[PDB]
Amino acid sequence: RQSWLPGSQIPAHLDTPAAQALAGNFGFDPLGLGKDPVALRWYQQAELIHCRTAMAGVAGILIPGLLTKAGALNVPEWYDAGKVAIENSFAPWGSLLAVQLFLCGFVEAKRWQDIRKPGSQGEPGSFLGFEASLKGTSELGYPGGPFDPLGLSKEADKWADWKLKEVKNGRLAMLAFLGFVAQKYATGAGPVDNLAAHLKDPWHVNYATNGVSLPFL
Amino acid sequence: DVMQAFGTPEKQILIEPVFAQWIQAAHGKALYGFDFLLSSKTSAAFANGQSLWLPGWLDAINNNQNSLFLTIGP
Amino acid sequence: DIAGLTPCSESKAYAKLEKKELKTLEKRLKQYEADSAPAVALKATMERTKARFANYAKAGLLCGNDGLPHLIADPGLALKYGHAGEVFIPTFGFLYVAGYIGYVGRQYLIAVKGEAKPTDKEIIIDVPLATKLAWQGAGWPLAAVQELQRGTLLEKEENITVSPR
Amino acid sequence: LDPQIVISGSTAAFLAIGRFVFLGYQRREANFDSTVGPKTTGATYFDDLQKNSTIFATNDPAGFNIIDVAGWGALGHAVGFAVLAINSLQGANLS
Amino acid sequence: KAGNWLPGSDAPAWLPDDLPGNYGFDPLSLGKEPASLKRFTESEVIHGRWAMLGVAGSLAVELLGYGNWYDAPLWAVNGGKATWFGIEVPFDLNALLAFEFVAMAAAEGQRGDAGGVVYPGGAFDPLGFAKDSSKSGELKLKEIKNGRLAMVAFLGFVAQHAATGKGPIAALGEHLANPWGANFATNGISVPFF
Amino acid sequence: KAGNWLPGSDAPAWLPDDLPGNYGFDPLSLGKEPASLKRFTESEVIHGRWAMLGVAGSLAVELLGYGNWYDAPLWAVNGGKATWFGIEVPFDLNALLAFEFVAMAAAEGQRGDAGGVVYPGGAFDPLGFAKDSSKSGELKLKEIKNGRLAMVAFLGFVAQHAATGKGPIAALGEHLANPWGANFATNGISVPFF
Ligand code: CHL
Ligand code: CLA
Ligand code: CLA
Ligand SMILES: CC(/C=C/C=C(C)/C=C/[C@@]12O[C@]1(C)C[C@@H](O)CC2(C)C)=C\C=C\C=C(C)\C=C\C=C(C)\C=C\[C@@]12O[C@]1(C)C[C@@H](O)CC2(C)C
Ligand SMILES: CC(/C=C/C=C(C)/C=C/[C@@]12O[C@]1(C)C[C@@H](O)CC2(C)C)=C\C=C\C=C(C)\C=C\C=C(C)\C=C\[C@@]12O[C@]1(C)C[C@@H](O)CC2(C)C
Ligand SMILES: CC(/C=C/C=C(C)/C=C/[C@@]12O[C@]1(C)C[C@@H](O)CC2(C)C)=C\C=C\C=C(C)\C=C\C=C(C)\C=C\[C@@]12O[C@]1(C)C[C@@H](O)CC2(C)C
Ligand SMILES: CC1=C(/C=C/C(C)=C/C=C/C(C)=C/C=C/C=C(C)/C=C/C=C(C)/C=C/C2=C(C)CCCC2(C)C)C(C)(C)CCC1
Ligand SMILES: CCCCCCCCCCCCO[C@H]1O[C@H](CO)[C@@H](O[C@H]2O[C@H](CO)[C@@H](O)[C@H](O)[C@H]2O)[C@H](O)[C@H]1O
Repeated sequence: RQSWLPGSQIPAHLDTPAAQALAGNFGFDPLGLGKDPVALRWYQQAELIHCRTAMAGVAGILIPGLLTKAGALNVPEWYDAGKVAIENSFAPWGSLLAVQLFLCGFVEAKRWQDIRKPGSQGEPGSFLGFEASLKGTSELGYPGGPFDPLGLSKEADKWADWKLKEVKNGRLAMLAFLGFVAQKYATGAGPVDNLAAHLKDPWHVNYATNGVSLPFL
Repeated sequence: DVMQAFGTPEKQILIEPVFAQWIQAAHGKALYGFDFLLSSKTSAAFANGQSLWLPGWLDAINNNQNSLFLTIGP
Repeated sequence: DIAGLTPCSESKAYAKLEKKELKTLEKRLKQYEADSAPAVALKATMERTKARFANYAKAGLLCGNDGLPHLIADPGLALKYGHAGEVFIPTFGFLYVAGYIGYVGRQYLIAVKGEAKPTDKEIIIDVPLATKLAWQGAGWPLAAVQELQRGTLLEKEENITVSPR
Repeated sequence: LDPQIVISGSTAAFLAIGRFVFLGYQRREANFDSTVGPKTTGATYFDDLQKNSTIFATNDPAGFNIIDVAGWGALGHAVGFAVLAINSLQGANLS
Repeated sequence: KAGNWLPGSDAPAWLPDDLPGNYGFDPLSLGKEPASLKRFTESEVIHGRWAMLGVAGSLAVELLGYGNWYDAPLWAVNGGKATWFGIEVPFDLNALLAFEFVAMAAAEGQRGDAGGVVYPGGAFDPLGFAKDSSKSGELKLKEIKNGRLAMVAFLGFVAQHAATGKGPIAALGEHLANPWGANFATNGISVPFF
Repeated sequence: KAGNWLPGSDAPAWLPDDLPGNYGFDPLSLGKEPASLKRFTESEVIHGRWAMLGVAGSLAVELLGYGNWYDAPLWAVNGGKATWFGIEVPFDLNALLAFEFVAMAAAEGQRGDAGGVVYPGGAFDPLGFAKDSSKSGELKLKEIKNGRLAMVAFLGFVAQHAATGKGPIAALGEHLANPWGANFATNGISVPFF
């Protein structure tokens, strides 16, 4: 029974067989946000969407950042790319965002109705014959079907392992983005530039000496 | 009161009556610069009444020596 | 500017107010020595006075004809012109703390109702339980909403005593 | 505007619609006052002052008695003078 | 049932299945009372029929080059004379109100006494499209769907003009000129923070 | 079964053997439900037939020297007169849209009410090639394979034009001239680096 803190008392609601079926369950819930079984089902979906969104976004800040330093690309800092892109753009940011909310809202709305009634989007005739493939799988938050082109979710032996990798990289990615935001205000430089500075002189270039994080010292 | 006693009148909490000052703008009081309804010379409300009673009403409301919609503050 | 106000940094009366307060402090200073205890205290006050007037001007507040800062309460006007820190942001700052205190107290009150003698758990506080509930209250807005949707936040009308009518 | 045409014209329209359009509807709503009942049941002078002592019978086929003529004629006169008064405000100097 | 407004949802019980144009859309449960639903059923058809005439009329005026729907009554203000298809009309505003009030009172009063009739037929269906009374289901569905579409369109006419000030045809031409730079997200009115 | 898209793999159960063009290719199981498969079977043939006409028209225009498929409709936006085989056509953009919309709506409307007929025959088969049942089986396979090839080919025209900004026949000649110098890798867009 792996736990975030050995010797601590795991919350009872996280030890139930339903709770232990969740990937990445290390008994971490000190504030008791998941005590209600109905709430935990909703928060699990929130983590998956935050996990997957964070991984896509971090990959879009980090991989372009390294290649930019390597000289294979020329991409501005993630906190400047918004301004640079909108200049040589076919639309203003107001129009671009409004479309984004229609498309994301429509797609998100279908996902929302599946949380309320799992498998309800396979209603015959609701879509133009495509509703059959929108039923999802038996596990909420793992749609599969058209979202799994290579069919990696059809191997029962590897299923639990895959879900653990996703949540682990997802949680790490979520913290990475929080680090990008905190390191922009703290240091006023890019993520890869901050890493370069730390590696040069680790013992003098860190948050303990940035003059922000520890105001008392 | 404590701020005044300690000699720091700039530390007190003075909240501008924006909601009431916004009503006075709708009636034609141009002091607050909202340029709203009767305070704006391009609104339909300003134009339609401009031949019946607004010239007299606007003249009185913007006279600060009478009690017609006194200026208000914190 | 807004409602006829002007930025304090550009206000003539605001600048004159700072001189009056510093002049009052300086007048008392010249009756002491250079580095005596009273003189050091007065100099410290003058430094805080100068800092205070710089901070309010730097914050971009609005001053009236009185030359004193005025606050903007309408959310639309605050977010429109960057006055969110006067009333709007502190509004949600207070509610989080106020809900924190109220939610923690309600959790403790429910906890002891199950005990044999609830009354003795109110005059004599169960400190180990109170500290446990004190930390878990940081997530009260999430817990509070979930209770509302599950229908366990409110008592039933039939379980509440009322007077004859 | 010619007052004779406007006032007479409006009155004719309001009498025409009242007699031919809303007479049926008006009578049905008048019976909704019958469901509640009579105001008083007494035999004193002050109780008699609350009863339909005089019933205004009419020879008109539809029952368009004088009280109805006064009601619909008044609306026509009221509308007629509103039209005339508003139209008078055109071409008014210093008014 | 003509469909499902929210796929995967459950249709409200109080909405009868055979009601034309029933997609199960009633988030606020306004039709829960049977008596209220009966009135609402008639009002939707009447609102839609007027909207269909209004949208057809509003587009027709500007397509033929006679102005937009908003400018049409300005002659009665400035002092000009009415025109229809370019043919001068001999009436003035005060006269027009007389014919309309009397004419509409007669028609609407006659309809009102019918006690909720919404598909009269007879003299109102001279060609006998709905004389069958069995195949009318599709025609009733087609009428309501075009009626709902017209009601949404007319709200677009009013909302769009209040924001940009141009006629519906002029607005369409401006969208096609620069679809990404000319839309509701570019008014400066619809979305204050854009 | 026509064949196998991935040798050494199993055929999906839901795909009938006698369905023309059946290679057992349904990785996403989009046709698992019989209702969905029926609609998609018709749509593939309809897409194929349109693509085959589209590809032929795109190649014919450039082979005969009248331009490329991309810049044919530029005269409308630029301002000019339509042409067909070099002979002027009097219609303008507004006239073309109205007639196309009416004609296509009438023709497509008739097909819509059929219920999903993919191989009508009769009036559409004047020469009666597919009258015989045995012969029709192989002709249907030939139609879909050429149709599938045309669908891919048209996707090639659009994708190649975006990368190179040239017509299909122009690109083919360019590739032949310098096969190792002109290709998708060398256009500077298909491969991110280099
Ligand atoms: C994840 C969302 C997101 C974030 C974090 C940012 C962040 C940023 N953008 Mg970018 N943008 C984002 C989405 C988008 N941007 C743009 C378009 C632009 C432009 C045109 C510009 C920026 C600029 C900037 C940067 C400078 C400050 C600024 O303009 O802030 C304003 C914007 C934000 C702070 C976005 C915050 C969104 C947030 C994630 C909402 C979350 C709400 C949820 C309900 C969650 C609530 C819970 C809490 C705990 C998070 C800043 C780093 C500017 C720049 O580069 O300056 C040099 C700039 O000019 N962005 C688009 C296209 C419409 C976006 C679409 O999603
Ligand atoms: C307590 C009540 C109250 C009152 C009296 C006002 C009053 C005002 N607000 Mg505020 N507002 C309030 C609460 C209130 N607000 C709340 C609770 C919110 C949400 C947190 C907002 C959000 C808000 C925004 C986003 C905006 C305003 C604005 C305004 C001004 C004009 C529009 C308006 O709201 O008209 C009277 C108010 C009401 C009928 C109550 C509801 C008001 C809604 C929420 C906002 C309406 C905005 C409007 C559509 C903007 C159009 C453009 C404008 C320039 C004409 C006016 C000074 C606008 C402004 O800055 O104008 C200069 C503006 O853009 N308000
Ligand atoms: C009947 C549908 C309809 C259509 C086809 C249009 C079309 C148009 N509108 Mg209008 N509009 C509509 C309804 C519609 N509008 C409604 C109901 C409102 C009130 C909320 C508005 C408010 C409005 C404003 C404020 C503005 C426009 C503008 C425009 C133009 C640019 C696009 C845009 O920003 O749209 C805005 C679109 C919306 C706010 C959402 C409309 C959603 C519709 C009703 C969905 C209908 C069902 C389905 C999804 C689509 C069917 C399409 C139809 C052709 C059959 C364009 C000509 C802009 C313009 O003039 O630019 C030059 C502009 O400034 N519209
Ligand atoms: C979604 C997300 C990030 C998304 C980022 C995106 C889309 C970025 C996009 C772009 O960058 C690109 C690619 C390119 C740029 O040019 C433009 C932008 C647009 C900027 C982060 C979430 C980040 C989410 C974070 C950090 C959440 C952390 C939560 C924690 C720690 C919770 C802890 C606990 O709640 C538990 C679990 C249990 C309780 O009992 C106890 C407590 C302690 C309360
Ligand atoms: C938008 C509208 C109604 C919309 C209603 C909605 C969305 C209701 C939604 C819901 O309730 C449901 C269903 C179910 C609930 O559980 C939830 C909510 C959400 C509450 C009606 C428009 C109704 C619109 C109508 C009737 C318009 C009529 C227009 C006419 C006659 C115009 C005539 C002229 O335009 C000409 C031709 C020429 C010009 O020159 C002169 C004039 C006079 C302007
Ligand atoms: C590529 C394409 C579709 C490809 C679909 C694919 C790969 C689907 C694959 C799969 O789904 C399967 C099978 C099974 C699933 O388990 C897996 C996936 C992977 C999901 C369609 C093209 C379809 C292409 C079509 C219909 C093209 C039509 C073109 C026309 C009419 C052109 C006309 C003109 O060109 C002229 C003649 C002259 C010009 O001047 C003017 C214009 C107007 C441009
Ligand atoms: C017999 C007969 C007939 C005829 C009839 C007639 C001809 C009638 C008439 C009637 C009339 C002719 C009536 C009238 C009435 C009136 C009235 C009743 C009035 C009233 C008024 C008022 C009340 C007013 C008021 C006012 C004033 C004083 C001032 C200003 C304001 C106002 C306007 C408000 C017929 C052929 C049809 C049929 C057969 C039989
Ligand atoms: C610019 C556009 C402006 C439009 C303005 C419209 C004004 C409408 C005023 C209506 C005045 C009342 O008139 C209307 O009352 C009743 C409907 O409510 C109808 O009368 C009927 O109504 C009842 C309720 O539906 C029915 O049960 C009864 O059979 C009957 O009493 C009248 O026959 C009709 O004339």
